[PDB]
Amino acid sequence: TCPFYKKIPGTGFTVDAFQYGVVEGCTAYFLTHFHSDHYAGLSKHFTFPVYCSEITGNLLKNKLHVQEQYIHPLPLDTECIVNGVKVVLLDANHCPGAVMILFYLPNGTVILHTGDFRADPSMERSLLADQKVHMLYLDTTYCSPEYTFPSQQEVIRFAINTAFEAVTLNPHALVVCGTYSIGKEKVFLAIADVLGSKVGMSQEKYKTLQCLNIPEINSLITTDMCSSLVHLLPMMQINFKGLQSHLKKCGGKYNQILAFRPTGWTHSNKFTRIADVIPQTKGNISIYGIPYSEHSSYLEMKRFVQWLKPQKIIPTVNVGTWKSRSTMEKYFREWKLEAGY
Ligand code: NI
Repeated sequence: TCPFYKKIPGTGFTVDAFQYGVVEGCTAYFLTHFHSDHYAGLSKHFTFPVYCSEITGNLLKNKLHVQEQYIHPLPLDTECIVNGVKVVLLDANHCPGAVMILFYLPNGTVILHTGDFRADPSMERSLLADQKVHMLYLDTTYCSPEYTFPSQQEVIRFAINTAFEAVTLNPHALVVCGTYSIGKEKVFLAIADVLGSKVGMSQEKYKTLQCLNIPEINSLITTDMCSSLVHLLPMMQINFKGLQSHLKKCGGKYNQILAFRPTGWTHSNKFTRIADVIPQTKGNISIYGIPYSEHSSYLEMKRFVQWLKPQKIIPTVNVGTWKSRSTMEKYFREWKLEAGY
């Protein structure tokens, strides 16, 4: 049965609620982004209206074979009417095609559902600025002050400089980047660009990337591994055994691997600066864990909420334990008292 925090009151709407069968009284199902915990349940047999971004709708059609007649893509930053309710989709600064949803309820309440997001000051100048929000359904993934990480830009600087140094020192080194879902494409695209290479990957991953409207993509990715010195692999294969095996397969073209695992947060964040990150090494294989996050840090989340001044907050992440719920509720009260709303 669908949890309350996926239901939008005063409407026929649910958000990211595809794994509960037919939800009683749901007339339209919204999907914020194409990550499996959120799309779980969709397939070619789905026959209710799905509302989403253009990019999300490309993925639904091509990867999950959802029939076109039930996909309703909406433009961003545009007031649209769905089953008689005004809605707007806003960029969530998460993975490609990820949105936040503004609902303008018939009785005058305004509700923001962030989906998954990485809050940014740039959001303070979208259509959010123009009216009051009463209820906020918030991505609280990293809602605790221990969760600090660098900007995306510092993390990509570190990766580019690391890769460029290594390959310039040894032109027979291969760079490998791990992936398991869409998101974090900048990691592998920036490394390939500095090295003057295309990124090589499986046919299934190339298919996924071709749905994302990234400019000049035919110029940056390929399925011809032999012509590429930056290879993408499943995140599970980013370990010494899996990488030793891969290196075998390249037929003596390469004699060293430098690999990157983009994680979100890891406890080496509470001690070490990005400048100071070092790899795990075994033989001719090294592995860097880099803290490339597509969710808000604690400080970014705090700033956004203190800007928005919602009357009520509903967390959507970490809701399963009383200890987490109590922690989060204590931070929301602090933020409210400090800012004065
Ligand atoms: Ni996500």
